[PDB]
Amino acid sequence: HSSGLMYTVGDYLLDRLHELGIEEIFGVPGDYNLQFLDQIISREDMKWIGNANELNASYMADGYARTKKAAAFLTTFGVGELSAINGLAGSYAENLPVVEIVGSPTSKVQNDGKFVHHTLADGDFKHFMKMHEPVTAARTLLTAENATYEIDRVLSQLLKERKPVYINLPVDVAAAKAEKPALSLENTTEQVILSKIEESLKNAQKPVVIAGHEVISFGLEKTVTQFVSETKLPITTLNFGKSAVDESLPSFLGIYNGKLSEISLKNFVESADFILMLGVKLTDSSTGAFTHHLDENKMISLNIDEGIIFNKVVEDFDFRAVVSSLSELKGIEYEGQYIDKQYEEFIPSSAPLSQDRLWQAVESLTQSNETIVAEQGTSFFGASTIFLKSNSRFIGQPLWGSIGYTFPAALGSQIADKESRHLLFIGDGSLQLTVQELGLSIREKLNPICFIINNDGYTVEREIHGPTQSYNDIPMWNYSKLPETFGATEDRVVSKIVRTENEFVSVMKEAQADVNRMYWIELVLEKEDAPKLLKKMGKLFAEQNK
Amino acid sequence: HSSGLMYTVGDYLLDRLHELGIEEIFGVPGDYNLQFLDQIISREDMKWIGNANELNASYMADGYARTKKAAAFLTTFGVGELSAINGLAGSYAENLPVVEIVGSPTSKVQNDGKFVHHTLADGDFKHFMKMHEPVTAARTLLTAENATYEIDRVLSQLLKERKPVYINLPVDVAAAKAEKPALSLENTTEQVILSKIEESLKNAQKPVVIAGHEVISFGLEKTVTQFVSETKLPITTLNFGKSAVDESLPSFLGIYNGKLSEISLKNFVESADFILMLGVKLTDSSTGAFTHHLDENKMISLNIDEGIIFNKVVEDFDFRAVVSSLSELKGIEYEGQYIDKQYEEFIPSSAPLSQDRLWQAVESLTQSNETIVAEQGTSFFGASTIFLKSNSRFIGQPLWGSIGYTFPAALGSQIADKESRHLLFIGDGSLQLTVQELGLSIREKLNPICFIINNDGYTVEREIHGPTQSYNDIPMWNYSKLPETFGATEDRVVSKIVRTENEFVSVMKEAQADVNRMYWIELVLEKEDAPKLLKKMGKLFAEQNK
Ligand SMILES: Cc1ncc(C[n+]2csc(CCOP(=O)(O)OP(=O)(O)O)c2C)c(N)n1
Ligand SMILES: Cc1ncc(C[n+]2csc(CCOP(=O)(O)OP(=O)(O)O)c2C)c(N)n1
Ligand SMILES: [Mg+2]
Ligand SMILES: [Mg+2]
Repeated sequence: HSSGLMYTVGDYLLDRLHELGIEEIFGVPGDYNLQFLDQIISREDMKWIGNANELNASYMADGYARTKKAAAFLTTFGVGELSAINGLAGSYAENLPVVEIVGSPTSKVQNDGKFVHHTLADGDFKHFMKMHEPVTAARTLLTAENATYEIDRVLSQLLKERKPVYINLPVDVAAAKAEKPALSLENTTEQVILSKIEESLKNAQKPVVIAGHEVISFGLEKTVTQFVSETKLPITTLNFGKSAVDESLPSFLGIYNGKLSEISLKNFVESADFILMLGVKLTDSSTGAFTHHLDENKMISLNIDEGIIFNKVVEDFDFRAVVSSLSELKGIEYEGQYIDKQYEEFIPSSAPLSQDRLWQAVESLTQSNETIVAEQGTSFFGASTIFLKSNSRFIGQPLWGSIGYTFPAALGSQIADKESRHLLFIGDGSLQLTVQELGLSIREKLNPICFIINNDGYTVEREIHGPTQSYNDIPMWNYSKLPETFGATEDRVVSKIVRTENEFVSVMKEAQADVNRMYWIELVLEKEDAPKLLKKMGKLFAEQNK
Repeated sequence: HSSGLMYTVGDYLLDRLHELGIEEIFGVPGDYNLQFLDQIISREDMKWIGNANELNASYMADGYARTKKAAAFLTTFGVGELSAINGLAGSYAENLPVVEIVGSPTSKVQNDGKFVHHTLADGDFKHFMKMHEPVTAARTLLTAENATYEIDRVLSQLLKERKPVYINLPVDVAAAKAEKPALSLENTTEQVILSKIEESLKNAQKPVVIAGHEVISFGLEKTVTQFVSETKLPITTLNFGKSAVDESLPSFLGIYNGKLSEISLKNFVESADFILMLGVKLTDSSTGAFTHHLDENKMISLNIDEGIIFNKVVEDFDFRAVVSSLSELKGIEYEGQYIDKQYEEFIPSSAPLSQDRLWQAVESLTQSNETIVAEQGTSFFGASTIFLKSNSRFIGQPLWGSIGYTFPAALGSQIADKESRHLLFIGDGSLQLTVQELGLSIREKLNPICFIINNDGYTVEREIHGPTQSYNDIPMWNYSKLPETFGATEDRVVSKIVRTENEFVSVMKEAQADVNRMYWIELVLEKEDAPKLLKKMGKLFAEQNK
């Protein structure tokens, strides 16, 4: 005790999760996990945060992982885990270190092949773990005898790859005896790679660094930011991995998005005589539909799974090790110019809100130490090109792209870092998939600033195909009235409807000033209105499907 | 004259769905399915009914299948299909004929291994179909060259087993040329079975029939009802398959649920000298936690996959064929007694609503031509033992048991049969998983009667374990205000809060009398209050988890 005044498998697991920095566990109870839940409740250093549904729990855990750099959620066998599998798939796709723990029937029930609830009534308790094979780095069915080694095996894999892992925990196994862990869970080619990077950087007249999502996966953002700061090297990111570095840096160019990039940025990146890519993956939504021009012959790329050193593929290295050794490199100093930064100002008028002006306003009015979360749709494509201020972060999901993700994810990330004010931009159509976590936000007294873009349906879809087709319409809810209906009082959530630029600036400033309440702001915009980037990208998506 | 002088694969699929009796398709759009969606919208013989999310779509299609006897829903590759997989799993477990169509990228994009949205950025477009293997009777990734062959193969499997099937439809393949279908979608073992059943019923002094969920799967309820009506044979069902026969039959005994059965029913079933089981599976929730006593030595059981004739296993037979020939059997009339019908007139008072009184009232007030839908929790436990009136049906999901299922499922079933008044009983905890389909119910102008049991959290869980544990609490929404907030007007949805027995009788009668609006009724019950059946199963589950 600070004042100076049987251990089980459940305790072992929770101890290991604590070691990973996890302070909150998400999910949904079921009879197959209640005993383990008791253990979570009893922890002084860990809080149960129950969700309305499992899909939302999985999304929330993903957002938490993006910020905390590890996460866990708990589901029940079959119905819980299968509800959550799309969330876990997104965590696999975008490489987030999420542990799913699945409570399962007792070892005896499983061995007896009983036709119990949440099964296919065939006596087989292994189907659902098999179904997770493509979306997990490691998976285990625990037994009393295997539990400590298996837990350590799968969580060690979480540490190695920062991809999701899966632990099936039978009821009787969680209560089984265990011994406390004795030890914590925590170079030639790597030195050759570093030497070639050093040589290349010092000989380059116009180097450029491109940072991506795998930097975020490993919590290497501050490391890369420090490296770029010290060396003055020009740096860009894709929108997949936005905020992999601090965007306030004088050498940060903007977001490279293939032919849809700002022209000076495009020209700079594509004329660089050496390119260092750190944790980047080139996807349709992050390359202007594969219209990038990045010359492999002038490139060293480093990824979790492999590196390419001027076309020579290598696999025998640790990504984290190499990236963290970059500031061992001395004497690198870029002495050239970057690109002209446009002056950021927003003066509101009484005009109705438009998409392009909205994102100009958000860019101006966003502060340091904030996290911007932006949903697939007009929100992602608008918010993705805003220059973030110092110590600010971004969460977007351009590879997996599962609409609805951002609402629970924003809440999870907000819980992970309560000192970073979260601003959520989510469309009406996307909010409808995951709205029920409003209850959690109220109960947990979270204070994010949430902007709901009511444009009367699926505007991004209208831009790709069928602008006046009925399937792009959705039932219109009274979005501003949701918090009240879900149990919020005025001292917890402030709700607003905003139609004009003046109203937007007033409410945004009001929200930013008032750090002790959540803001729920319904923005009204025209269905035909799309930000410039999406007007272009919509047609490229359409072309990709021809 | 005085002088003497483009049908496509998408069309083919939709024509086949029409053949199955499907008039509505559920789901959620995405760029990979929008062009196929145009084809649905253009159909005169079926309607697109867009959902808020895909999990709910899959639930809705399941409910539709239970009543319509076939169903389909449409998702987008990766994100849509994985969101829906828990619903499809439930359709597999409880054997409902649901077709999931997944719109996927063009074959060129798939063949090139492009890192496109809704993938793991590994160029592999086959992971998600593989993940469906354990929960689908058949599956296909269509090509232009195999499309009609594969559609017919998988839909023929749906007709054979009445289990869910899966069709991945690439954008370019749906638009590919096709020819209209040339053929329509379509022994001694069976004679021996029928002869042995006939013989056994002739020799029995006290036969009992047990009908189960596979009767519902094949749309054989009327067939079984007719057979039982003609022969006067005693019949029971489990709660798994409730309404597999019409419960208004003179020879219908009630629900057999192991040692939790009503005593005279239990005694009758367990002393029967011959047992004929039709489409039954014995599961924990449907056997009083495996406390049934059904002697295989006195039993012929018929299932879709298997028959057991006095311990002798048979496979080579058509379940539907055999059941449909039962009325051809001769000399099998039952001339004995059944069990006594207890009667008490329900007399309401001003007393606050309690669980056992609630279900007493519902039994007294339920009418012919209704479908009762009951969610896992106190609703299922209470509602499952109500005697249904003539031409009335029941939907519950005791094997898969995915809470939230029943709200979209009730709406889907209600769309499937507009002439059966659906009464939904769903708990507060469960409604929170799937509440967003309230928008669809308003748009489609459905008129179900919905009862939301507000008992301030997960009462069934409190009965299993941890009655005062915080994980059994949920954020309390203002449930009665949901329709207004989701855009309903008073000409569409009537919302009420009900606290007393008098209020309940008044509102239920009011609801039943007003066929032209939807009713949204918040029932207030105490968290500690459980129906008498649950006061028993609560413990049995707890024991099962020891
Ligand atoms: C789970 C899931 N279902 C469907 C899609 C396809 N999809 C992408 S964007 C989009 C529309 C989003 O609309 P909204 O949130 O209203 O954004 P807007 O463009 O109108 O601002 C849809 C349906 C998806 N990406 N994920
Ligand atoms: C998808 C899913 N998650 C979790 C469970 C476990 N579970 C079974 S019943 C139940 C509680 C349902 O509570 P409620 O709907 O409020 O019913 P009641 O209070 O009337 O018992 C839970 C969480 C489940 N069956 N399915
Ligand atoms: Mg919208
Ligand atoms: Mg409840």
